[PDB]
Amino acid sequence: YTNSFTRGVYYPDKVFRS
Amino acid sequence: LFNKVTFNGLTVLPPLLTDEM
Amino acid sequence: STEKSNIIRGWIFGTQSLLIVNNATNVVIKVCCTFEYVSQNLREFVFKNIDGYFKIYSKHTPINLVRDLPQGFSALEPLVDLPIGINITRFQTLLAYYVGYLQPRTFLLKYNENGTITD
Amino acid sequence: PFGEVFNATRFASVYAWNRKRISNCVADYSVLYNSASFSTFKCYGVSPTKLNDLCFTNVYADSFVIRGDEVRQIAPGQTGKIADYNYKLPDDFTGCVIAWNSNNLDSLYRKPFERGYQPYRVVVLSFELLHAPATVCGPKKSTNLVKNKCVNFNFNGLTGTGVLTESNKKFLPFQQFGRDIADTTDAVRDPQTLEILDITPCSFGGVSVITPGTNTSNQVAVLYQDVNCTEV
Amino acid sequence: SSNFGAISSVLNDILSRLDPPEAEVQIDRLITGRLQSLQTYVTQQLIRA
Ligand SMILES: *[C@@H]1O[C@H](CO)[C@@H](O)[C@H](O)[C@H]1NC(C)=O
Ligand SMILES: *[C@@H]1O[C@H](CO)[C@@H](O)[C@H](O)[C@H]1NC(C)=O
Ligand SMILES: *[C@@H]1O[C@H](CO)[C@@H](O)[C@H](O)[C@H]1NC(C)=O
Ligand SMILES: *[C@@H]1O[C@H](CO)[C@@H](O)[C@H](O)[C@H]1NC(C)=O
Repeated sequence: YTNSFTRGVYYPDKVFRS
Repeated sequence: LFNKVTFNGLTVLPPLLTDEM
Repeated sequence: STEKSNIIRGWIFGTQSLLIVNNATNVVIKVCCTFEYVSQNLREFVFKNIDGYFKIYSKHTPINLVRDLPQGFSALEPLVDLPIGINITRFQTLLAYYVGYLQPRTFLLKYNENGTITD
Repeated sequence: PFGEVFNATRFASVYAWNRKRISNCVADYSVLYNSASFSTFKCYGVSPTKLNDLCFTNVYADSFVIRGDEVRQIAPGQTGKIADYNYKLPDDFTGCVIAWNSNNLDSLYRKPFERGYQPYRVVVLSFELLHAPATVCGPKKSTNLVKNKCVNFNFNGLTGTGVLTESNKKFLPFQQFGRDIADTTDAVRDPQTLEILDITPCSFGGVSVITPGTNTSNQVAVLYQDVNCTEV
Repeated sequence: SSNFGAISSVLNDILSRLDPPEAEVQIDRLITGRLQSLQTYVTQQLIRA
């Protein structure tokens, strides 16, 4: 078993926020 | 002292007495 | 999958079967035919089906150590969305690979000036 | 090719309703609305006139044959045996249900979107309102882009009035719209040139009148708040 | 950005979709909610001031 840690975030939606 | 302190229809109106005054 | 050789080139999806094959050059995707999809270190892939749309997210990151997932933050850019509308309860991989199930969560996302999700 | 769906020689069963997806084509809903053949043209979340100008990401057509009485059951948030199992409409599906008399030609039945006695063919249209490049667009004519001036802009079915300026935003390719804290869209990508344009609201300011007492004089001075003299 | 019960929180959308008779209903919901939001804001400022 390998810990997920912080890996795996993806952009939720097309709209751009800065 | 001054260093330490930090659209739609909303608008901010300038104070009558400027900081210099 | 943390492989430089990238032997893995297949992804089988089934309860209609969704076959995604990297093959050569453009990736070719078969949902057979109810529909046909036009041809399009560590590799990170997120697979989810929402409303009959299959959104894939892919990021490639060089790894100092193959054994352990790199400590740090990675943002996965969406690659392709397919309106296949096929129910998938099982999946298989065609030639280490780590599989993690996705659970709904509330996330606070930090966006930089560039707009990347820094954290 | 709406004609194919509407004039389809063979119609699907009510319970076994079929869904055909219409995409990548300009769609004119006026023709359908004009045709009197359709006994009912009720639109639940949209108005027929607006249909011509609105641009939808995807259009889904459901074809089934039901008795005249059964037509009412289809309606969203209505309890009918046909609606109970055969075909279910989710509330606020933002689509138009179109039914036409088909008894002459006709003369098997048994979760939302999950699959007197004369039978009438019924086709249900569902409109996708998600924010994505919209494959289906109504008949419209594009006009040349204008920048650095207040302009009323309709982009891919999005209407707003604001100044348009070139945007230095590093828009990601998948991204189509940039939004501020408010729902209003700060930045838009051109449907024809794929350029990122910033939107700035047209200058608005309070008008104040400086008046000496009316008795003393009637002359007045006018102040425009936070408005440059050049603008006005 | 709150719907307050309306189909959408973007006024232009409602105007660009529903016909005048129906739109009124949706708009009224938004007006009521937005109006209430201002009063709350104003009241707090008075007390705070
Ligand atoms: C954005 O990316 C550029 C490189 O294109 C980099 O120089 C800059 O520091 C980045 N800014 C942020 C806020 O990430
Ligand atoms: C079906 O055929 C009729 C023939 O009179 C035609 O008028 C109509 O346009 C066709 N249906 C559609 C949706 O175009
Ligand atoms: C049509 O759109 C493409 C980009 O999608 C653009 O390159 C082309 O110039 C457009 N044609 C016209 C006539 O505007
Ligand atoms: C108004 O615009 C002029 C440029 O023509 C500029 O010099 C001036 O500072 C502006 N006034 C402001 C920003 O109050």
